[PDB]
Amino acid sequence: EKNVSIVVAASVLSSGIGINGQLPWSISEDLKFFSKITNNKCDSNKKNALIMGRKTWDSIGRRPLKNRIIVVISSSLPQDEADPNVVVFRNLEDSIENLMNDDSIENIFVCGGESIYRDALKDNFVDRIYLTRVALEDIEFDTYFPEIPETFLPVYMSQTFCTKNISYDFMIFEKQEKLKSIDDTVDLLGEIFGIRKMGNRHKFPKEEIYNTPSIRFGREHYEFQYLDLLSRVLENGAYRENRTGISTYSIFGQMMRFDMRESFPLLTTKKVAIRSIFEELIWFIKGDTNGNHLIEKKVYIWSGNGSKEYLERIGLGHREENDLGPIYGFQWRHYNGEYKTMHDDYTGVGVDQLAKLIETLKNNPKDRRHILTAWNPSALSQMALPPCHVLSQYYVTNDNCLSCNLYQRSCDLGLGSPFNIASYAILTMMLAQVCGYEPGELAIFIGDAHIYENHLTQLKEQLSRTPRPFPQLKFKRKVENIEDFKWEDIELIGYYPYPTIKMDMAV
Amino acid sequence: EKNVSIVVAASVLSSGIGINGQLPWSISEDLKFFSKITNNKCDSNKKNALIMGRKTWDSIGRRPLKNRIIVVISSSLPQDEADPNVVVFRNLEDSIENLMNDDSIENIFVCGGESIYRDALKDNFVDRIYLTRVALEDIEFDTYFPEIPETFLPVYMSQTFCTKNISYDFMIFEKQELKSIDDTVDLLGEIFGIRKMGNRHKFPKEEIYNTPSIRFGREHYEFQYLDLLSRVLENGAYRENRTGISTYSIFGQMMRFDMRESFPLLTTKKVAIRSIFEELIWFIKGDTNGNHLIEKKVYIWSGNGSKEYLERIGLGHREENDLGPIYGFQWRHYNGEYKTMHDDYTGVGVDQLAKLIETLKNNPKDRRHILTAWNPSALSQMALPPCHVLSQYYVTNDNCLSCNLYQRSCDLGLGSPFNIASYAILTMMLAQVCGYEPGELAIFIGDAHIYENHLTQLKEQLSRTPRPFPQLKFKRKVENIEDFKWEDIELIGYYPYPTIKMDMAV
Ligand SMILES: NC(=O)C1=CN([C@@H]2O[C@H](COP(=O)(O)OP(=O)(O)OC[C@H]3O[C@@H](n4cnc5c(N)ncnc54)[C@H](OP(=O)(O)O)[C@@H]3O)[C@@H](O)[C@H]2O)C=CC1
Ligand SMILES: NC(=O)C1=CN([C@@H]2O[C@H](COP(=O)(O)OP(=O)(O)OC[C@H]3O[C@@H](n4cnc5c(N)ncnc54)[C@H](OP(=O)(O)O)[C@@H]3O)[C@@H](O)[C@H]2O)C=CC1
Ligand SMILES: Nc1nc2[nH]cc(Cc3ccc(C(=O)Nc4cc(C(=O)O)ccc4CC(=O)O)cc3)c2c(=O)[nH]1
Ligand SMILES: Nc1nc2[nH]cc(Cc3ccc(C(=O)Nc4cc(C(=O)O)ccc4CC(=O)O)cc3)c2c(=O)[nH]1
Ligand SMILES: CN(Cc1cnc2nc(N)nc(N)c2n1)c1ccc(C(=O)N[C@@H](CCC(=O)O)C(=O)O)cc1
Ligand SMILES: CN(Cc1cnc2nc(N)nc(N)c2n1)c1ccc(C(=O)N[C@@H](CCC(=O)O)C(=O)O)cc1
Ligand SMILES: O=c1[nH]c(=O)n([C@H]2C[C@H](O)[C@@H](COP(=O)(O)O)O2)cc1F
Ligand SMILES: O=c1[nH]c(=O)n([C@H]2C[C@H](O)[C@@H](COP(=O)(O)O)O2)cc1F
Repeated sequence: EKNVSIVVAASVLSSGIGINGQLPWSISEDLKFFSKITNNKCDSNKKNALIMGRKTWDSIGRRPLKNRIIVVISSSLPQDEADPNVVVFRNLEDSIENLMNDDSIENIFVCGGESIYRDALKDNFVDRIYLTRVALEDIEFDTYFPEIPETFLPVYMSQTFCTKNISYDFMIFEKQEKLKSIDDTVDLLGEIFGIRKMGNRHKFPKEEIYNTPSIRFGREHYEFQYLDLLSRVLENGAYRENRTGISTYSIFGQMMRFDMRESFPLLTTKKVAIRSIFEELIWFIKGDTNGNHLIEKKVYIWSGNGSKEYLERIGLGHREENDLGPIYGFQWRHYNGEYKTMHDDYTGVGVDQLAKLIETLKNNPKDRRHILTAWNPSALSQMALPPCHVLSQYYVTNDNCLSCNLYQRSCDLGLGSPFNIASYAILTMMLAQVCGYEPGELAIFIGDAHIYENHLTQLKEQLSRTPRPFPQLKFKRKVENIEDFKWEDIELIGYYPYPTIKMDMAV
Repeated sequence: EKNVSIVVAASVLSSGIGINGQLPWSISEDLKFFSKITNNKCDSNKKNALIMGRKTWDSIGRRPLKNRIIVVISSSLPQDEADPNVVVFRNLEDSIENLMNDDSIENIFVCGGESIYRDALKDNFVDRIYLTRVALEDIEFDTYFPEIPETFLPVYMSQTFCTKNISYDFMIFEKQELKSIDDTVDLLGEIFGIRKMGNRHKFPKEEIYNTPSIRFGREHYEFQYLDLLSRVLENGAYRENRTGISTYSIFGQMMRFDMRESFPLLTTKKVAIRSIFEELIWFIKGDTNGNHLIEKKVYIWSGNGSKEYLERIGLGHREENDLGPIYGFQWRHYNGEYKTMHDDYTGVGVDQLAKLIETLKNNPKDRRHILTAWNPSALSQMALPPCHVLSQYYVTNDNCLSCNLYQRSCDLGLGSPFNIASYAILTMMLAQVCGYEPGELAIFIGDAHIYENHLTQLKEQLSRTPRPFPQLKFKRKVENIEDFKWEDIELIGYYPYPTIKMDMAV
């Protein structure tokens, strides 16, 4: 008995693997993965066997692979014994003569197109699947990878990588069949001390609220940094009241990291309105607090906090309909500026923090003070809503990459959080291009991480969806000033999300 | 064959376990731990055997323990067969008749004082040690727990618990004698070099990992700081800064601390707790006069407040130690027109700390309890921009006050141990004035760095296995938060390692 694994690279939705006798793409890093995963062995005096079909054998030029024995399944190829690195069998069952015989073969790999993939799964020969999901779906396929049967469970999902603006990840599927004393001692201490033991205040989420719970040790995909935060809130969130009529389940002190070098952290478990995120971000940068400029561009996310009824409730009945007051983008461009109304001209007033940030980022990159704040206690009472994303710090690595850290005092995990993840990712990328750097990492530190109680059935639905590789975000042109970005200048490549989920905002 | 474990509660330094035929302390949670750890079994038709010496058998009243069979080692006690829950053997060697025979016993526990402990380790009978370190050392002991032999390695260290202002933790010692996922991740790390984010956050090597045998049981929250040191030494990029001393820096790190059952004061190094407090009360009082700290023998702000340093950053018009509007001037007089350190600022600016205290008790579930120090209109007037920039506070449902701090730049050698204790005390002060209890402390860090002249020092600190945190209690209740004094603070059970000298980069 030995191991039999499948190596395959299929598209993310339709699981396409080929077209016209060749691959639908050209990803060199994926081929290197095929090389290292099929050459990985222990016994130096043994080799691995790679089973493939005839049409696949033709697609690789009918030439052997170094240090590996290729097994071709064909009904016509002559069983020539001249080449010891290439052997031909008449059927897939007989080809698996390496389990009970031929001790020179250590591991077995299946990689031979739809015919061999489907027959290897139907006849129950495969123990493990190495899947490379490619984010390409509006192209033509003629051979597909069969749907993974229910007997397999995912145990690993890598981060999203990029090659020629093509997103792809790497997954491992295992076939289900059926320290030791440290966990017991911790459980006993949790019975003695109830809430006195901090571990009992941060309980690990139950399987029923854990997204794809079979992936236990391989939660590398950074969308899990958000999905696992939802699970931790559903498990430990305290039922609390707030200024709105809608209570939340809240915990305090959480973080989540995202990579921006090889992907863009736009959630795939739900179709996120990327256009509204951008139009809000450019709305901040331009220094604008007029809420009508977003409604004029069909962006209604700031309508609730800018109605005549809401403004009179918080004591701002003297303002216009959508006069949100000095908020994000007024502390960015005119910090400590005497705010009047949304119609006045504030050019030159206040401290232009964003400009000083951009100028400092290229003139002194290793400076430890690249900070953009929005918490002005002298102007909180004039704001329609105090800042949620309060403070952000920026950092230039040695390889000329721009990372970003954000502190968020209050995080609506249902609506605001997916917006804040993408918004500050775009902002860092904008700052990276204007300063001549590359995107780095994104860390978001959260204070009051909460779920509104009317989002429970929606967020539980979102947790039932296994994530997909992140898309790519590229800029079409180089701008001279950061205020010059437009929505047409943004290209979103390879975004194949799950259907959108409607959730109401608590005003 | 079955398992043989030792259960013991010894003091933190001298490993004392008894005095005059009784325990040196009275910790009820420790007895429950002994109860649950000796009753833990699988087979319902089997019992666990507790081996003890005669003097220990007398100390527990010579009465049996429920659901367990007690084995007494004595040379005089009669081998009475009347009680089946109490059996007597003449020596510890003969007593181990439960391993290869007598299948009714599942697990074996040794817990019988110094005489049995020392012979159980000398004759090499013990597979595991359950140690309860108690932070009591200036009392009298007469029986000690023998030094743990080198064949045992720690595999678990719990958080610090508190009982009657007594700190104690729980450790597990073991005697040294997925599958395909780790390989696939390594291969991806060879294909993509620094393109894979995992390679930018490499796990620290064993040579720089504090107590590396504790792999799955790093519960003690001092590891939240020691492991941050390890991550910097592994991935820190050599970078220059405004000082002449370069650092190894990483970006985006955090560490949590408990304040309910302990106080996060580092034990791997004797931290100057008095200087931390006098600086914190100096902030609360709204003071920027750097002489008031030197008058109280606190020299931490001397480097950033000298005539030479102030002229260099363009503040030569200030007095010697006039640090300018810094911490405690943005707390009490935010956006206030700063003049000098001698002027009267009563009533000017926005008093954030006062508004914070009033909001914490009048509206605890409010999500806006924020105390900021980053004022871009006054950065040029400051002798040093704020490192601990923003802090947020949170009132739990059980009336506990937690704290979140964002720190833009963190000197892990000097500033970090100060910032951990400083914001812990501040949260406790806010908790008493508002009528709550201390909760949790989370510190989010931007530029977490180590100065290159701290390398041999911090590597020395990583060689020390941590000890349970001390306790911090206030002797009296104050009416206003500014009224705290150093005499009002009682530090209980602080037994740290010797201090480590490190120079500050000006
Ligand atoms: N993305 C990826 O990971 C991979 C993609 N591909 C792509 O898939 C395409 C090729 O795959 P595909 O079209 O399905 O053809 P196959 O690679 O599956 O090969 C099929 C051939 O194998 C022989 N064969 C298959 N089944 C049997 C059987 N039950 N008994 C005897 N002989 C059998 C036959 O050869 P004969 O004519 O001699 O009878 C048959 O024509 C290409 O585009 C290729 O690039 C291929 C491998 C991997
Ligand atoms: N903190 C903790 O976890 C614990 C603390 N303790 C404390 O320790 C103290 C008691 O320990 P200690 O003073 O060392 O006494 P012991 O509990 O170790 O008991 C010793 C007695 O056991 C018998 N005995 C010991 N060794 C042998 C041997 N090799 N052969 C035959 N008989 C033997 C002898 O009794 P005999 O005279 O009959 O021959 C001896 O006097 C108490 O204060 C107790 O409270 C005890 C247990 C746990
Ligand atoms: N309580 C509270 N008050 C707040 N005031 C201001 C904000 C910011 C904000 C306000 C509204 C939204 C919003 O509707 N988003 C949205 C989310 C999803 C989804 O992600 O499922 C899908 C579609 C949309 C709308 C669209 O279609 O564009 C997002 C962000 C805010 C908040 O989030 N919560
Ligand atoms: N670069 C830089 N600039 C900064 N400006 C202001 C600070 C705050 C600060 C300034 C100085 C210290 C300091 O000397 N601490 C200290 C540490 C140990 C030890 O823990 O081994 C032992 C003794 C002491 C002194 C004592 O004896 O009290 C601590 C904190 C700061 C900084 O830390 N770094
Ligand atoms: C059967 N086949 C089609 C093909 C293409 N991409 C895939 N990608 C994946 N993830 N899995 C597969 N089974 C797979 N198969 C192959 C097999 C080997 C090579 C190949 O050229 N292998 C060289 C790769 C050289 C390299 O660039 O380092 C090797 O050393 O094995 C190409 C296509
Ligand atoms: C031998 N001995 C001394 C003693 C005291 N503290 C210790 N503490 C530790 N960590 N380990 C020991 N071996 C230990 N031994 C004992 C043993 C049992 C009880 C005892 O009363 N046990 C009850 C405890 C009841 C409880 O409070 O729940 C039980 O159910 O086991 C007291 C002292
Ligand atoms: O960017 C935002 N992110 C966010 O999470 N919220 C949510 C958090 C919370 O539900 C509400 C803020 O109300 P409060 O100040 O009371 O926490 O808005 C709002 C934003 F504008
Ligand atoms: O409370 C403090 N914590 C801290 O870590 N520093 C260190 C961080 C850094 O080593 C230096 C500030 O230099 P910079 O302004 O370049 O960050 O002070 C200073 C404090 F006052």
